[PDB]
Amino acid sequence: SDAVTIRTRKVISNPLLARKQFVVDVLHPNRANVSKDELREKLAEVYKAEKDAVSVFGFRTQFGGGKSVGFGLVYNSVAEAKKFEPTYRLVRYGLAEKVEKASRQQRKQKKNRDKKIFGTGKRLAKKVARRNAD
Amino acid sequence: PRAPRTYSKTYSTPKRPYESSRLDAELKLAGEFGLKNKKEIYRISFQLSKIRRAARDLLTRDEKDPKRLFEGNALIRRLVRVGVLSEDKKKLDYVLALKVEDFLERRLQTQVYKLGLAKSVHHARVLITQRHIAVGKQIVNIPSFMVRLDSEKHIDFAPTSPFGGARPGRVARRNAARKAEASG
Amino acid sequence: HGSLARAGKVKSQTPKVEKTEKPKKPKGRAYKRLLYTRRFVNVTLVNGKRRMNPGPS
Amino acid sequence: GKGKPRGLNSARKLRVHRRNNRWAENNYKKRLLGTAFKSSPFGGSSHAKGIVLEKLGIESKQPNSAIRKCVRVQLIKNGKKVTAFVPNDGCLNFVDENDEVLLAGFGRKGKAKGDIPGVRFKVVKVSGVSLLALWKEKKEKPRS
RNA sequence: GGAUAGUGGCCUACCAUGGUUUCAACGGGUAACGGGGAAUAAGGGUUCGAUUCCGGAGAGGGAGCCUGAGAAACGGCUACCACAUCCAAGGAAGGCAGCAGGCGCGCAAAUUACCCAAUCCUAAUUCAGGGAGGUAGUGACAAUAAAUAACGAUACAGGGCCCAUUCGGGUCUUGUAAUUGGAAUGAGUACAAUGUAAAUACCUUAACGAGGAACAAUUGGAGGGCAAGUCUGGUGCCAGCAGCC
Repeated sequence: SDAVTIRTRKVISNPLLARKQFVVDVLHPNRANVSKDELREKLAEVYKAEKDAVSVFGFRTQFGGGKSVGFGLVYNSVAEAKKFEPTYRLVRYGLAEKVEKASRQQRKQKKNRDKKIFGTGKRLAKKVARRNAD
Repeated sequence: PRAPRTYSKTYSTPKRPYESSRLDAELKLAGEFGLKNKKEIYRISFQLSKIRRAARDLLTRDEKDPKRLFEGNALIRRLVRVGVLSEDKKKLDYVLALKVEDFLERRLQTQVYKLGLAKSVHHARVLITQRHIAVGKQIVNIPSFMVRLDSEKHIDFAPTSPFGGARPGRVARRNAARKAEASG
Repeated sequence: HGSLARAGKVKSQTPKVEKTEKPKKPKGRAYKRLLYTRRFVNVTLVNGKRRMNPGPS
Repeated sequence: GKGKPRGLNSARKLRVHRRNNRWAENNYKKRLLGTAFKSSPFGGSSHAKGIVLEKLGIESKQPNSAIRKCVRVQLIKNGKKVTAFVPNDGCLNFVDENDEVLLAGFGRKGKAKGDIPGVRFKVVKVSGVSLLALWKEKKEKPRS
C-alpha cells in the first residue's frame, strides 16, 4: 500500500492457454515481504479484470531485502483459470478444497492387499465366517 | 542420476611452509589490507597465477593469430573493466606483471578506506561484515567484492541501514528512549 | 637394578599446576592485526636479530 | 651411442627394456606383486583393529633399559600377531587385559621409527576411545 | 546339408596336418568391467578411473524355457548346494548387488520419513502409477565467502614530523587498562514470509537479543630442516620425546 509499486516484465500473451505470463517485481522498503494474496488483490483492483484469474508465485527476496521478484499469471476467465491451474496452487490460494487421502505408504499397502485378494471378496468373507462357525 | 555440479578450488598453499621473507610479506600485506586469513592472499595469488598463465599461453601463439587477438582482447577488457590497466596504453607490461598488491588495493574493503568512508581499514571491514554497505540498490557484506569503477557514481549506504537513515538502530533506540525517560 | 616399576613415572609425579586466568586473546582479523602491530610497527628489540621472545639477560 | 637403442623402429626394445628395469624399484615391485595384499600385516590398509594379548620379554634399542610392556596384538581380519608401541607417557592405564586397540603405522611405510627395534605400529584408540583423549583426560575409557 | 532372422565349423558326411607363434602365440596372474575422465606441462607426465554420461555383464552360481516385437527376464517360471518363511508335523514355496532398515565383515560409509510439487516414463492414456526423481533427516567426503569484534582523561611499548623561550604544546594520529561510556551487528526463541498443500535451513520483523568469571578457537606447540624459551619447577640415559639427525 505505502509505495509498494508493483511492476511487471516480459508480459507475453498466449491464446493457447488463453492467459498472460510475466515476471513481477515488487519494491517494498520497510516490509517483511508482500504476500501473494495481497499481490492478487492489488492486481485485481488495478486491472478491474477478475479476482481469481491472477496467479503469483516464486517471489525470492533480494539479499538485504527491500525487493522481491516472482512469476505472475493472469487468465482470460475463471473457468479457464480453474481448468489450467495446478491443484496445489488452487488449494493454496483457497480456490479449491483440499482432498482427503491417506499417506502413500497406507495407499500402497492397501493396493498390495487388494491385489492379494482376487475379485470382489464377499465369497471369501462368507466362507471364512462359515469356517469359523463350523 | 543428476548431472554433477562442478566445484573448483580458489587458492593455493605455498610450496615451502616456513619462508621467513614470505611470511613477513604476507603478514604485512594482510595487516595493511585488513585480511582475516592467509587464505585471502592465497586466493588472490591463485587468480593472479591463473591470469599470468593465460597471458603466457596467449603470447605462445604467433603474432596476428585470431585466437591470440581475441583472447588477449577479452583478458585486457576484463582487466580494464576491473580498472587496473591504463585506459590509453596497450603495452601489456602491466598484463604480464599484475601484482597481489594491485589486486588487494583494487578490492572492495580497501576501496572504502581509499575513498574515505570509514577512515580505518578494520572499521571498514567491520562495516561491510555488519552489512552497512550498498554498491547500488543491493547490499553486499563481502569485503572481497572487487568493484569495477562503475558504481563509483552510485556508492552510498543502504536505506535499510542505520547511519544510512530512517531507523535508529538496535542499541540507538534503547539508549535514546532510556535517556528520554531519565530526563523526563 | 630392580627396575620392574615406574610405568608412567613423570606424568604421575609431576605437580598439578592450573592454567592462570588471563584475558582472552583476539581471534581472526583482530589477532592478525595484533601480530602485525607487535611485529612491524613496534621497535621493542631490533638490535641484533629482531628476536620474538626477549628473555631476561 | 650412449647404450640405449636409438633407431626409429626400436620402440619395442625400449619398452621391453623399461619393463624389465622397472622391477629394480622397491615400490613398483611391491605394487605389481601385491605384497600388501599377500604378506603385509595390515593387508594394505591404513589402520587395523586388534586384541592385545600378553607381555613378552623384549628390550628397547639404544639408549635405555626398559622391560615393562609393548603390546602384542592379534588382528581380527588376518589373525596375525604384531607388536605395537603405546605412543604416550603413562602406558599402564590402558593395557589392562584383552582390550581392543586400533593400530596405525609408524609413518615409515613399514619400518621401525626410532629406538624401538622391531615395532612398526602404534596405538591410537583403546576400546573405541582415543589414546590421547585418555592421555589428556578429556575422555574416559568405559569403566562400566 | 540342418539351424538361425540372417552370413559363418554354429553342427553333420568326405578330403589336409592345415591355422597361430620370439613382431611373444599358448599358459598363468590381475587386491582387471572398458571408455568419456581428477590431480601436471607450450614437451618429463605417474598413478587412479567401483562410482552421476556411453557401451558390457549379472540379479546366489550353473543350466532350460513359455509368453512376447523385444527376455535365456530371475520384483517370470522349471531343477541342487550353505541358508530357510511352519504347523495342529500332510504342506505351499526360493533368494533386497531397487529404496529404507538389520545382522556378519570390517579402518571404513545415513532415516525401516514425506511428495508426484520442480524433471522424464508407459498402452486403452489431459485425471493412474513411479523407493525413477525431488524433498525432509545424519553427515567436518570434498568445494565458496566468511562471527569471534570498531573509538575516549591517564600513562606505557614510543613508525614518518614542527615552533631556535634546551622532553612544553603537540598539528596528521600505530597498539595495550584490572579506574569507565549518547556507536554498529551475528547465532537462536517466532506468530508474519517463500521453489513446501498443513514446516523448522538462507537474508526480512513487535519483542527477547553483547561487555570481555559475556554467547568464551581449536589443532600442531618453538634444537636443525623450519625464526623465537639457556626466563621457572619435577625426574635424572628413568619417564618419555623425536618422520631424520
